[PDB]
Amino acid sequence: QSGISQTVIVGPWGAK
Amino acid sequence: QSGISQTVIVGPWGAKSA
Amino acid sequence: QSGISQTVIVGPWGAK
Amino acid sequence: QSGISQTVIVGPWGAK
Amino acid sequence: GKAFDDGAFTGIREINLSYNKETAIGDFQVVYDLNGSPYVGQNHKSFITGFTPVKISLDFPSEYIMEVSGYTGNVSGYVVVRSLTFKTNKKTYGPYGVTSGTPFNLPIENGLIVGFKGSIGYWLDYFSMYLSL
Amino acid sequence: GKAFDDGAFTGIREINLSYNKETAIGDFQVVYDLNGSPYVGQNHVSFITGFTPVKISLDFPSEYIMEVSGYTGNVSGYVVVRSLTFKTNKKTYGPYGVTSGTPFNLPIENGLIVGFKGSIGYWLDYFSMYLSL
Amino acid sequence: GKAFDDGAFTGIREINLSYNKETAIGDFQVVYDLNGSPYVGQNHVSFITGFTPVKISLDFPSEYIMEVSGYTGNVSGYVVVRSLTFKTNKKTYGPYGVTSGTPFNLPIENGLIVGFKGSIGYWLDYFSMYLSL
Amino acid sequence: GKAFDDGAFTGIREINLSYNKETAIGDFQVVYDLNGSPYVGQNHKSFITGFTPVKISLDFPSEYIMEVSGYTGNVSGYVVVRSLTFKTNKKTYGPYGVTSGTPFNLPIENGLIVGFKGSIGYWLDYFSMYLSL
Ligand SMILES: CO[C@H]1O[C@H](CO)[C@@H](O)[C@H](O)[C@H]1O
Ligand SMILES: CO[C@H]1O[C@H](CO)[C@@H](O)[C@H](O)[C@H]1O
Ligand SMILES: CO[C@H]1O[C@H](CO)[C@@H](O)[C@H](O)[C@H]1O
Ligand SMILES: CO[C@H]1O[C@H](CO)[C@H](O)[C@H](O)[C@H]1O
Repeated sequence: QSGISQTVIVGPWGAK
Repeated sequence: QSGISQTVIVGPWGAKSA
Repeated sequence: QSGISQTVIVGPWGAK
Repeated sequence: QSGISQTVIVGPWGAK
Repeated sequence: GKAFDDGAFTGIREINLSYNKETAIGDFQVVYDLNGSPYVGQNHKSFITGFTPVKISLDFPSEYIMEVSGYTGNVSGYVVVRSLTFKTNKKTYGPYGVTSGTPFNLPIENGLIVGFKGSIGYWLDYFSMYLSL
Repeated sequence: GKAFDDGAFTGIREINLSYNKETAIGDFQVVYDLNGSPYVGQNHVSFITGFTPVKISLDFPSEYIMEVSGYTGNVSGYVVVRSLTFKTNKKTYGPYGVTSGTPFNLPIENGLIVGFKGSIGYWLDYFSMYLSL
Repeated sequence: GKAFDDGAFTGIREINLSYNKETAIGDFQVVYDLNGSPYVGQNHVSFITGFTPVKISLDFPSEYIMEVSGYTGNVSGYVVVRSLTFKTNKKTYGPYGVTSGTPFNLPIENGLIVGFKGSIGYWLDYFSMYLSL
Repeated sequence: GKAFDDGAFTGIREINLSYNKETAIGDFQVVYDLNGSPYVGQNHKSFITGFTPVKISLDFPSEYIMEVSGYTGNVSGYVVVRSLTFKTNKKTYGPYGVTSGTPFNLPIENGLIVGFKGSIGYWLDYFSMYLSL
């Protein structure tokens, strides 16, 4: 779809 | 390496293992 | 995204 | 495991 | 407890667990998606009985888990998982169990939970989750 | 031909295919590893018969495919996969079929083949491979 | 606060943060590894001063973070990250800050933290982590 | 020749190579994307001159490589990469060099090329590609 590589991202922790 | 596929694993939560 | 996991796929080789 | 991230690598094509 | 490791699959369709409001989580079983088809994971059961069964049926694949949270704490001298909550892009399931002890939460910004592993004796001792894109 | 898509798994344990030295590859079936246990993939059969069966049993998990190569070319008016060769870290299986036409090869420096998809009519029209770490 | 997103890299070599024993985490900067070469990430600074700086120099690549934990809580009417602790396969760094509020923790069984994103005003408002094999 | 390894990045923005209509590919240099910012890779130059330069400027991130193909063959006793062709979702760049020898091609159904490594003496001896989601 996009030419940008993706990565798993976890979070966020802190203010919503 | 080995012939076994791997994936990210997060945890564990609960009793300590490491 | 959807709820289905993704994997790199190379190919196909053979007929177009 | 080392602290270096890994990625799939295909090849090489050309001289052995 | 007895360790288990379901491994990684391509998605999650249904989660079956049991709890006791005075102790912790007991049984744990998952119906995974395996390349478009349902795959029934082994039922990991507590060494004892008396738990309340709960079935979480997700509307796969449009519905998926975005955050897992819960509480860990001491029960009978053991550190175990006392409560679990599953939040999807459509609804919140839980909390199931005792919301007492030390909280934990795993929000996922990008990615999917595709597997579980852990250990169960009288209760769920601990658990981990496989993550993938 | 009739398309197929096995999906992604944990690894490869065995490959069962058939071929005709004067035409091309016919049947194709894979026994995958699914989190430590064998998973028998669907047998993708040619519309016709007369092929020579081949069983490639790998010493999973110590043995794994490091390179897949072969040839594509016409059989009557159709472009198909005429030959295949599988090279592991322990042995070379093949070539199977007509070793003439347009060559192709996929060497893997890091990663594993964890699935197959493609199409089969009288012969293997084309195929793709799932790759993972 | 002012949002930031370092993106994903090859690994982590050094972490530079600052904190105050009476409030929360302040500045945050990471020196990543980019394909074997140190890559200095932008220094994400607090709007105010008075923090105690800390430098966590890892023995890259043999040493890496296995768990990140901390606390989030209210400070002057703002929910922020009040404490952070980094545990590697060699040592435990921290806790830095005040361990009051709601705890959170991210243990990693397989994989690596390869990037950070979040927001910083007077203090670290929130943060997320990039994970990869 | 002199080996090189650019490593892995977020994507590809521009490829600069040179070739000679009678021999093979010479110089090779890539401008990668690193978390949204251009990152200029080292120029990997041939030991000799006389090549014709080519600049492939991609419309990142909407345009990306979908297939890389080429030819390997003997040049003055050395097996090298004689030709390269890059096909994106928008157009075809090449072939550049000499389309003679043994062909090779890597079509990608899902995923992205995020880096290159190889070796260059008088000509490009060989090369490999990093793939990722
Ligand atoms: C001879 O025709 C048959 O075999 C070819 C090659 O496998 C297929 O492409 C085609 O769909 C099928 O009908
Ligand atoms: C005191 O106010 C400042 O600090 C807080 C906490 O860091 C931020 O949330 C806020 O946007 C910023 O303006
Ligand atoms: C003519 O010799 C030079 O060029 C060839 C082909 O590029 C390299 O393989 C070799 O190492 C280098 O010394
Ligand atoms: C009551 O003991 C049993 O349950 C606890 C808590 O689940 C532990 O798992 C322990 O190893 C098991 O023998």
